[PDB]
Amino acid sequence: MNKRKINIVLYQPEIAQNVGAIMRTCVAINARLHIIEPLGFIFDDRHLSRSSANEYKYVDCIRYDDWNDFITKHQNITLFCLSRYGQKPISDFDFSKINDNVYLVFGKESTGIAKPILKEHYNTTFRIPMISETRSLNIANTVGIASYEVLRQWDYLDLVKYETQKGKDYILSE
Amino acid sequence: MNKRKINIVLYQPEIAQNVGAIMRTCVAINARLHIIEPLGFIFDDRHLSRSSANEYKYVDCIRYDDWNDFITKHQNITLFCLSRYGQKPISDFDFSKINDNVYLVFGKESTGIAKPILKEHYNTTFRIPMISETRSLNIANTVGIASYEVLRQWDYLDLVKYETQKGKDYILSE
Repeated sequence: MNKRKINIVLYQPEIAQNVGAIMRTCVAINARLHIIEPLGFIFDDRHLSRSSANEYKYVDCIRYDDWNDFITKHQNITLFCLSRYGQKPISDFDFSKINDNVYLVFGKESTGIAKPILKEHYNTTFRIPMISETRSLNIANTVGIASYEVLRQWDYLDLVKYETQKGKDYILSE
Repeated sequence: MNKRKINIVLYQPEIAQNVGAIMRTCVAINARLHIIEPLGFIFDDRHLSRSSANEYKYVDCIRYDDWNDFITKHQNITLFCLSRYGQKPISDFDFSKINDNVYLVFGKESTGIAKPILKEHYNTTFRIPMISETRSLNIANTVGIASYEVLRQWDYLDLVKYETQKGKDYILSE
């Protein structure tokens, strides 16, 4: 059986707009979203509707009281953690070896993931290459870049990869 | 010499927030940003500051009166165009063959790129795989996913791919 599934873990996100955009990405690729309290914003439809393009309503989402709660429920799992100080790009890990849940962990836009977690998981920390250390990407865009690298190595699972003949002879004619 | 450069082309973007986020991505990877009028918003520091995290100030950006203006200045270049109806994923084109400007073209969040452009460039149209056609990603997130696929095939050019020994023995100790 296929047991391959993208799991996105957000460690104490601050910004409603970022969580909303991530929800929209998670719906698009059928990922599971794990959110670890506390949050910097009010978690409801009012604050997540616009940034999620209404995908708040359909996202597969689990909330946890704190890190300990999440770890308690996920014993002996590998976490791939995004850091400024991550050893190498995510494209350098071999995900074709894995037929299981993969967990991509993203921290607060301000200061990333707690140092004790990175230390614990230093061997599976990844970075997104940029021109320098004064540079940054929006956290929502990083969830997309990291997710689609794992998805490429899985041949995009059951996502729709190719245009039908309906599409092509529509554009190359009508 | 290296002539490899990411060029992002935005065809009549509607939303200031999207252009701002793209500017931030362009600065992070040293891409050139080509913007084609008309725009759905006021193009100034006031509307682009927050969404760009102030990267508006440093982005390498060129503006064009319309499509004809852009094409006039870019005769016989290949355009890789994002479409819902794109033939295959961007990871299926071989960019390792190219030592030149690559042009990734993105249309308005509402209705994508003008049909006559897609028809003209149907052979180099790409899609971002998703679970179905009712699904969508934010345009800014698509610029990141597409850019970093080309960058992976170029071994990330001169972006910073690896942590120094300063970083590692900082975390694995201090």
